[PDB]
Amino acid sequence: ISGVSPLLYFPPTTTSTTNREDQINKNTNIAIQMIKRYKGEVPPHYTRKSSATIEQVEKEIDALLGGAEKLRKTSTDDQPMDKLTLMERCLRHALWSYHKEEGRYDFDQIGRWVVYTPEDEVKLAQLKREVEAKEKLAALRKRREEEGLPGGPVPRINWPQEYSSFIDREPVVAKRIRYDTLASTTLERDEKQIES
Amino acid sequence: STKMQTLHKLLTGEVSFKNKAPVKDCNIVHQFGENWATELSAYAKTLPAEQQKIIVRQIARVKLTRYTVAELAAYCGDGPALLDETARAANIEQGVAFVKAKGVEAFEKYVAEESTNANWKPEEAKKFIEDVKAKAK
Amino acid sequence: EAAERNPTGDNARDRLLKEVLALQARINQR
Amino acid sequence: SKFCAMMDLLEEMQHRNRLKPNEESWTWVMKECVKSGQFRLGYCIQQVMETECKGCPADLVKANEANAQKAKTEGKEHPGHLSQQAGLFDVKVE
Amino acid sequence: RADEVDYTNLPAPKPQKTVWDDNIETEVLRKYLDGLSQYDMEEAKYGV
Amino acid sequence: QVQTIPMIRGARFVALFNQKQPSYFMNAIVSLYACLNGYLDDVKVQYVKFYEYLLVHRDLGIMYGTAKNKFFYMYVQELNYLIRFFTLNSPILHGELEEMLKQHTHLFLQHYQSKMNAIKSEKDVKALKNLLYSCKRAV
Amino acid sequence: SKQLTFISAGATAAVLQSASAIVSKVAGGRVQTKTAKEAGRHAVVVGPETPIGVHTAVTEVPKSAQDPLFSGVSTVVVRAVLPRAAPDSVQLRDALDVYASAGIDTKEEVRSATEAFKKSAEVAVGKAKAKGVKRIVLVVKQASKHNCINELFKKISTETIESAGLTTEVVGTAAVANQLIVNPESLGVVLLNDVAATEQIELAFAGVVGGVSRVYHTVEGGKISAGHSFKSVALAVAQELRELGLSSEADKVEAAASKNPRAVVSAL
Amino acid sequence: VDHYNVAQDVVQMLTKYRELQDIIAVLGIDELSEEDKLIVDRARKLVKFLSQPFQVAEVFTGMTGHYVQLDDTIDSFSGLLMGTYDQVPEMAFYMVGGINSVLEKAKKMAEEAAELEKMRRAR
Repeated sequence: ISGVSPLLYFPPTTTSTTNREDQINKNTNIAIQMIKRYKGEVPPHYTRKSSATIEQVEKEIDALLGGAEKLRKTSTDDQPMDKLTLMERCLRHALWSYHKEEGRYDFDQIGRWVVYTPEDEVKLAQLKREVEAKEKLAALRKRREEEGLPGGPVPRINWPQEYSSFIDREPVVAKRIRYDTLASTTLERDEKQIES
Repeated sequence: STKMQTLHKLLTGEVSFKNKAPVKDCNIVHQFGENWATELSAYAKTLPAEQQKIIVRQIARVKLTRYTVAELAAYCGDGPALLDETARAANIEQGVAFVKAKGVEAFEKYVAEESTNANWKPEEAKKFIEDVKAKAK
Repeated sequence: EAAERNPTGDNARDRLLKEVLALQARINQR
Repeated sequence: SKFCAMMDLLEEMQHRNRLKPNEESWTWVMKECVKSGQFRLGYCIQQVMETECKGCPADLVKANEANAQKAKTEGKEHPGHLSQQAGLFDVKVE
Repeated sequence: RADEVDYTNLPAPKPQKTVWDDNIETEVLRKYLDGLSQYDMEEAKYGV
Repeated sequence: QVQTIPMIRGARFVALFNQKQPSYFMNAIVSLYACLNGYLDDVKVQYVKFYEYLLVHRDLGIMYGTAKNKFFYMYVQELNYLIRFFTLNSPILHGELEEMLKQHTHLFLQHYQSKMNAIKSEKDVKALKNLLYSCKRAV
Repeated sequence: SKQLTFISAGATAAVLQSASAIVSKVAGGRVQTKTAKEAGRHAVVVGPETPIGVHTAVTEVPKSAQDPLFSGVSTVVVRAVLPRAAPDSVQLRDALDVYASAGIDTKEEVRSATEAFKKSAEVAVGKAKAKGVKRIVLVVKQASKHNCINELFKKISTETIESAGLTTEVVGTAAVANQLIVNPESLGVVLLNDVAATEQIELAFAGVVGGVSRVYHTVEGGKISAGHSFKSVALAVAQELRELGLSSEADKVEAAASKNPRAVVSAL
Repeated sequence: VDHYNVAQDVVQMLTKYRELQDIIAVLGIDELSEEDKLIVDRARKLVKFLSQPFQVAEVFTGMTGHYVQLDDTIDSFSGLLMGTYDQVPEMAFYMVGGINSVLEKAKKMAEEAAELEKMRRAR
């Protein structure tokens, strides 16, 4: 670093009194403020002109389609469809769109009763990666807490090389502070409030 | 002769580096040698009083530039003359906290690594590590 | 439909190109 | 790479010196794949030993599967730069 | 006695792009980590 | 213009021979095998280089979540010495080789070539032209 | 009877206790010393952190407290401070740059930032006119992250200054910081955009000069003193007492600060 | 990379222009397809646009010379290839320097012709 430094560097854990219920909470309220400023505002209330649970609707659909199973006849994809097939497709499409919006990400049936366009397949793939990635990340971030490993991510760096590689200490010196500060925090939110 | 003339102009600000890089203490160590201060002071004696005063003032300012901006803001609040002692005390306090946090043997290895990266003398590192240990108890 | 809902040196060339062609249309008119 | 070095040696023994590798020769290759963690290579060697040799050692096969699962749990099953999706005017062609 | 050296010439610092370990946490944070790398390189070229 | 099977494959081979930097053995032989077996018949001649670049560097099977192979992926550079020992037409590597080639060809025709055939905007045409230049110079 | 409002922003308890002891011993009890978090007048803020309710962050080189190293220097460093929200809430400096990336509307935030920059620019040009300089130096961090806040800062600061008839020279953070510490006589008036790096530079300059008190101009209209060290806080208190109409007490505190920086309370 | 791409495109267009010259001189200009006609027009503009007035010839030829920077050259030719300047008259590129000169000469031509119309309309 072409010079003897005026002072040494130490791990900047001076402000070590950082709580885990506090750090997550601070991230939580940052998100809610953004979610609201991005989505907009809660839309005006809408009143169900009917009253039935999605489970009741699904059961009614199953009963309706069960009586016509004998009459229902399969056919080639390119051939014209039947009344029963059209009714089933419409009902299942609506039901599974509602389920996917709610959160019941059952991709096996969504890929069947909702995929009719390449755009649908693309957005499903994005949704299938996001869902299954968030799940995996949770196990990594939970286990990390069973060894006490620091939540925050850590770059693959060899500071003895970085110190030697650069010319003036200040730029690289500052780099240590940022990453160390990043590694000493938990980048997670309260998903209960977010979902709410 | 050219080296001293170039150094005087650079410190005076008349001539900047090729890339307009900041004129820091480290920068001079990288161009005009580690002994840019002693040779410049000897050379300055062959110049009128006004130039001698400017050289002394510029050298002192450059030495203050040897610290980072954050360190200057944190430690140089009560004047530059007291900066070195305040910085040393702050540096020592961090060592005490580390020792109380993760033992001594690891701290000894850490001090060795930091001194290696800090280009500190083996004597200075030993003096520093002894002082922090004494401060602990 | 959603797309419709949502919405310096080079400027001189565009200015000149537009203005240059502006007179070319005007001459044709009258 | 140890695996590349060993495979080349076998090629010299087989295709140039006309000596058939024995079971012990393939066991070392399988051991390196397990030790290195290259589970995808281990799969191919496992089939190789079964096809040519009298099967594959059970311990190495189980160890290779263990490495694969840990990568699957850790999300390292494939290099991740590949998973990032890109289209026509997105690829950087580097 | 020819030219010796240009004392007013400094070898510009060599920026090195930080590389993050390829884990699921990186994929989820790919954009955020990339932004940090770009900021680090910018802070290296300019100095601070 | 009568274009028989030999003519099509011959034209693709000539396009593939265009190189700037030396190619790793695995990348070169795999591309040749794919062209020889007719996987590039549907690919236009001008798009062969872009097809090769995706096959070597990128991986559409991993990208569009349709991967079934266990070991034969082009990102495993250690397969070069297994391809050199058993020959691509081996019971050990032949089965997986066909699967990935079929998936790669199907995805490329479905996603990339289809879009490239629907470019009319002058700006897009320049964008596609410069993409091809960069692919021709890089595998 | 009278009141002095002490604000704490990231200051160690030792500095606050020292400030309280100094005022109590010097004032003698005539003026009470109350503690709060926001004020518009008769206020001293202790600590590097910026308080809530300040839009301008001017600082100068007082003649009396000039360090021998920096004798004769005369440069005014004004930092523009955007409105400060609660610590949990996203700051306007952060929001103005991230919401644009996120696509969120940024109309109200731009308006608030524009008002703050205009006030800061007006203060800067007023100082430049008073000192007689013809050109001011804008300081903007050149990081790619701050590619929006700085752009608005330059767009507005140059507009106001040019309307006033003075010239503007834009520069980064590292070059100006090195120049200000090494050769500060070549800069007359330097404005700083609102960043966490400019704040450090302002603190570094205020400390290297020998320890000074920064002046904060608030929304309500007025000047409040700011310090971060024993000497800087003592000077800030001395200036505040002078504003209340106490000359002899202010001089004694200033003399004590000059002599014994770290132990002014016992020195006087 | 941009410089290389533009240069290759110009060379390719010029080569195609020569081929189209043979056809139009054989089958007729009207026999060219829509794309071929556009290529011919662009190529002719390129040929006219490659001529430059040298400052050394100011005394003899009178017209002031031009020094075209490389950055301007790449942009000027790149824009023409795409088709941005498909409405500018062909002669505006003859013995001019840079894209800006093409535009100013177009003003001087459009405004010059404006007087001619007012004359020919009148009288």
